[PDB]
Amino acid sequence: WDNLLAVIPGGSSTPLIPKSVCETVLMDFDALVQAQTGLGTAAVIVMDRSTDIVKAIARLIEFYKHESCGQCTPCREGVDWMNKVMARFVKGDARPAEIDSLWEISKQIEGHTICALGDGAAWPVQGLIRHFRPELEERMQQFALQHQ
Amino acid sequence: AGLLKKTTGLVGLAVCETPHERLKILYTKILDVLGQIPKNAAYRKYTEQITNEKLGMVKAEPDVKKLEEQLQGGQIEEVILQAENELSLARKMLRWKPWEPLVEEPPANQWKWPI
Amino acid sequence: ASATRVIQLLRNWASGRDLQAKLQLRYQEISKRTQPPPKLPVGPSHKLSNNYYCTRDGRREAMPPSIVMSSQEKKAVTPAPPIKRWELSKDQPYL
Ligand code: SF4
Repeated sequence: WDNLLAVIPGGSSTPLIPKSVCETVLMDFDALVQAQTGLGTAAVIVMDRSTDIVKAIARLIEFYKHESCGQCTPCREGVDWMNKVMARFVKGDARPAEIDSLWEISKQIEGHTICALGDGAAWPVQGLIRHFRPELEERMQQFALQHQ
Repeated sequence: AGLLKKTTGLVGLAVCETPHERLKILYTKILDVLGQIPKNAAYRKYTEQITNEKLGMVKAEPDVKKLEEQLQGGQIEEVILQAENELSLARKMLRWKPWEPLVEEPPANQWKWPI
Repeated sequence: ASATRVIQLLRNWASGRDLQAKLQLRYQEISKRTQPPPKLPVGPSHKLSNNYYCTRDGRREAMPPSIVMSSQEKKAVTPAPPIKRWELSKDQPYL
């Protein structure tokens, strides 16, 4: 339990949950919903401190870009835009206000899409924003510091 | 009151040496000419609301220097001039008689810009 | 500037004032014509955080003239409070 940094609760679309909130919650639909996530398909994925949460959903959000059918513009355009800006987030090539900017477009493609993949993409990044916010700030701080 | 003002600061306008009672016998006159007008007239109720009311302090307070800020109407030598136009105006709508309904309703939707 | 103190004296006495203090022409006091490149600021709403145009809709927020009376006890008012007699300029009242 010490090692695990966060856990994908029930599916890739479901926002990942860290140890801070998942210390007691029951894996049920109702408790997951109030945990700002969903049980979905009960696809629990454990991940420790050694792995970086940004690189974790980096491959996840890259897979989402590799899937979107492109029918409705929010999923066709936003998800790829999400991939590019988040690729910078892996190294940290963004200012602190970009997380709010990333949050904004995450709300923009949430619900506005024809299907639920578009919001299915919003939830994982949205959960990452709300939980590992200081991690993003310090990762970006290291980005500017090492590339001064 | 006090020493008579040499000039009122407006050319053409002259300093009247007896301003308080000049306001008095002017202000009675609009009240007099207002008598002809009907009671239901909107003019009359507004007239008497500011005529004898503002006839109040000028009747009571005799110092025109304090009377400047009693009416917030500027210098007294043009207030009596302004009272003159009100007496003049009262004669004007003794003929206009505007409390009838509209002479003509606005033809179709001429207003309501833009077109 | 060039001008010797002799006729400088002639200008000063005839004009009743010293003109060498300030002259109608220009000299080295003028900023040179190769000023460094500027870094003009950005807009107040240039942030990439919440900046939706749905907030600032200056053209859109305008409303038609408000209907108050149409052809189709009371008190007397004024369109504004009567003006206030401003006082003299404390710096210099009478020219
Ligand atoms: S959200 Fe659904 S419909 Fe819209 S582009 Fe993505 S896959 Fe296509």
